[PDB]
Amino acid sequence: AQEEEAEQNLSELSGPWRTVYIGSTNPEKIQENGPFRTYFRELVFDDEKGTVDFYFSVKRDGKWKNVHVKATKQDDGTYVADYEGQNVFKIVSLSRTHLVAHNINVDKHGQTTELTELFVKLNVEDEDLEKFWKLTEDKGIDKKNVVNFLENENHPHPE
Amino acid sequence: EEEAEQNLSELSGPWRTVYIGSTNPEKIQENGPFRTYFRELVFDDEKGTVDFYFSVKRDGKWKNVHVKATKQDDGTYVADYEGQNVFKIVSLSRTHLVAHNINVDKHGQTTELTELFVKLNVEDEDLEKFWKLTEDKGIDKKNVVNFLENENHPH
Ligand SMILES: C=C[C@H](C)CCCC(C)(C)O
Ligand SMILES: C=C[C@@H](O)CCCCC
Repeated sequence: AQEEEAEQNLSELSGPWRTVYIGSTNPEKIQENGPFRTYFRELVFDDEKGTVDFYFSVKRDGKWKNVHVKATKQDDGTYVADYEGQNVFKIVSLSRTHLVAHNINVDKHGQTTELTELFVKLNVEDEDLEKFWKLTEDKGIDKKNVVNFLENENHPHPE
Repeated sequence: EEEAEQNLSELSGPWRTVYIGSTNPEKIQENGPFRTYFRELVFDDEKGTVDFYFSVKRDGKWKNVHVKATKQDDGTYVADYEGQNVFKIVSLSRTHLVAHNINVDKHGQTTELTELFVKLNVEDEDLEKFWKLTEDKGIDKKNVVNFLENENHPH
């Protein structure tokens, strides 16, 4: 018998995530205009379908692009996805606030690049949201006069 | 199992805007002066100040702004930005900030705003795990990009 099945419940970790660091065996991939110079926005984990949806932004040819990638889990425990080639992604460390991952990418020219990354989650607690809504109500502010800055197209550019 | 000692200055660092509400919608609409995307906050217990770093779009473009608020005896803070402001912290912890701001502009018009901000926390052990994995893969330190500081200092 090899290893045994892993009880996986990551649905909980879905939400807004941000890129902290990304390292690469090939600097070109993460330098300005590189395909893996990715600013994460959101991650959605589905435990039933065994997938992870990645939502991030990348600058290409002087233009900003919003990308959506779907990764599928394997018996291996790793995830596979198509993006600037084929990718095999492993979650090395994971908690309610951080994710440390390792990714192997093989581009259309058979070139292999290994990347490491650290992402952090932007956690918004129910207790704090309640405090905000009560205060907002106390000041007579209408719900329609509240702006969501976490999920909004019009935002600053990191570069 | 250990946690850093609690210090007001320990709250300093990258912060992000979640929600901002206004009694006057125009102040937070596109090109409004209070449609502020936070970058960093620096708290100074000694001086009784809070330095705000944020970005706001004006005339079609993003501007990086810095504002220094000074604490009063009653615990509230005062700051100069698009008129006079009196800022009150309603709730504050290692991960969140809920505040109420009263603004009176150059025309004597009063606007009250509410906001919810969250801190981006990067733990020591998580950074160590990242660097260990990075060295395990033979990746040179110069081949690592800090995305967080890029977002904290946009253009
Ligand atoms: C360490 C992660 C790299 C930087 C991004 C890979 C994202 C994916 C899943 C689309 O291949
Ligand atoms: C006066 C300083 C500003 O950063 C206050 C922003 C208040 C948002 C509710």
